[PDB]
Amino acid sequence: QSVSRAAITAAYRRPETEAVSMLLEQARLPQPVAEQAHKLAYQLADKLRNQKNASGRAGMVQGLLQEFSLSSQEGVALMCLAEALLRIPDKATRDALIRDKILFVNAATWGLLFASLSRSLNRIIGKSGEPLIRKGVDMAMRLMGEQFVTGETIAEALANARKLEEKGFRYSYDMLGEAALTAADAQAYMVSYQQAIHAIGKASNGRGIYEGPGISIKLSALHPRYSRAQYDRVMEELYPRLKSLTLLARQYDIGINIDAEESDRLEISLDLLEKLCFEPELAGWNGIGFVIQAYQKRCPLVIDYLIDLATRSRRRLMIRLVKGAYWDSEIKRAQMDGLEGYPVYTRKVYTDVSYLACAKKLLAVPNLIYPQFATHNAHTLAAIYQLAGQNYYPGQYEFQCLHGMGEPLYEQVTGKVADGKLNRPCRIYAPVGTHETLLAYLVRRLLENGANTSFVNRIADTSLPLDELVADPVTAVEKLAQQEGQTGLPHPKIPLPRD
Ligand SMILES: Cc1cc2nc3c(=O)[nH]c(=O)nc-3n(C[C@H](O)[C@H](O)[C@H](O)COP(=O)(O)OP(=O)(O)OC[C@H]3O[C@@H](n4cnc5c(N)ncnc54)[C@H](O)[C@@H]3O)c2cc1C
Repeated sequence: QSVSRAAITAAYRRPETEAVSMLLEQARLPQPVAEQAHKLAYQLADKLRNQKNASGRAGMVQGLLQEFSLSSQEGVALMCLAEALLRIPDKATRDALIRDKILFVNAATWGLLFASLSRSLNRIIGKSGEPLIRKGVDMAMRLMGEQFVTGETIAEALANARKLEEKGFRYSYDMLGEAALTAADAQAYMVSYQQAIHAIGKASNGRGIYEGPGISIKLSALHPRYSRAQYDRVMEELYPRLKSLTLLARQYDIGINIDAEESDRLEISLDLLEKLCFEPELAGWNGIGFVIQAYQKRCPLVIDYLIDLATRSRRRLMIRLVKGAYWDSEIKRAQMDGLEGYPVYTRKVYTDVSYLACAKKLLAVPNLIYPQFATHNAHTLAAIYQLAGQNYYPGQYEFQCLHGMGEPLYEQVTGKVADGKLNRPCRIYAPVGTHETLLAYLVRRLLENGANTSFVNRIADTSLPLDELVADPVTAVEKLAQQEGQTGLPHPKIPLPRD
């Protein structure tokens, strides 16, 4: 192994105290930068929460819960009466009714401002059995999944691109589908990716890899049973498909991004990337993209490897820095394999520290890397905005977000400074497909949106103060260290697998 590759292997399951301790000073924002990041993060998060005046309205609500000393159920019933009184057309009639004589239809709506289904479920299940549950799972998947899908076909998705592209957004299209089980499956995914590249490239129409749309692909879609595939067959069979797609993307001058999947496939994806970057037909072209996951202990070591690879292959790599989408499965997998540790962090704040440390490493080498900072977290965004320094230029970096999740944050970000935006570009990850391809992606979105550790979940909790929401992760880690006795202890509820 090379020096940078050997270091990656050594860090695979590095103990968490050691890994967090090493990243802390690399992630620490200088005090004036930290202060600017805090103010911007607070600002962004405030406008998020309080679009349509969510907090101010809630404030006026609780204020009247005090003056009259009433309960929540008491307040709602009062509003229903108040609403019915305001529907009396003439004020003299309304006042005379209040003075002399002294319904809940919209009580549910007012309640938003302030059991027997188990019987129906037990009854329905026993009668209809597994085929019923199977349809309900399919129906729920489609209904919850619609918000995350941009179109059923690439033509439909592309036809919708102008609205946000004219506001300064960019796109990366993903033909949904992954973990091909059979040779036919992987062949179908290959054809779907090829069709998409032709369509995206014609829409791009020469706009290039920065301003114009690109495509995102999953290696597991291009090789049957990728999860256990051996190096020899991957190089013989997957790599020609990856090369073919990348050459076609180059002909249209669109970016082609290799998504990151489960941690035990990191090594083989680096081998594929290494071979790809030295193809003569890709010489002098900078459209190859690659995702790295900051929740992995190997991430900073992968960056050192990628920096060396960009130098040796004489290109600028497009690198999407993410936290990671597979955390729940990674924990379970490691616990089942009984190894020495985890390949991912076990406290969410450590992943945040890793992301900031990695972001600094990426921003330091603008000749070698175009960083693409994927996040829906207002603090993460504000930190990167300050860490990138004075004198932004469009080709320095971009943000990225998922369709159906990013819009309210990035509406403050992409666009003109005169319109109150930050004037930084954001590329929207745009899934494309029908219900038959949606399941795995939707499940990962449910885990992301439903976790009480997720920014998108915490910002919707109006009982959590803004300052806690955008708290600096390095300071959070030091506070834990002072309380617990050392830096970087694992999550108390996630012991090592051999325990
Ligand atoms: C445009 C885009 C493309 C992406 N592409 C990929 C990809 O190819 N591969 C991939 O794996 N991910 C990818 N992601 C990331 C993933 O889908 C989530 O969107 C992302 O991790 C959420 O981070 P956030 O900063 O928006 O949220 P935050 O809420 O600040 O962070 C949430 C993340 O913290 C991590 N986490 C949660 N709990 C713990 C814990 N107890 N210990 C340690 N870490 C924890 C998880 O990574 C979780 O997603 C992409 C994201 C975007 C926006």
